[PDB]
Amino acid sequence: ACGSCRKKCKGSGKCINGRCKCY
Repeated sequence: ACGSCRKKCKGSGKCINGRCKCY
């Protein structure tokens, strides 16, 4: 469950707690 969190964070990202944070 992320919602294109990888594209939003184009590359290595994180999608948890309903929050998409990038690395």
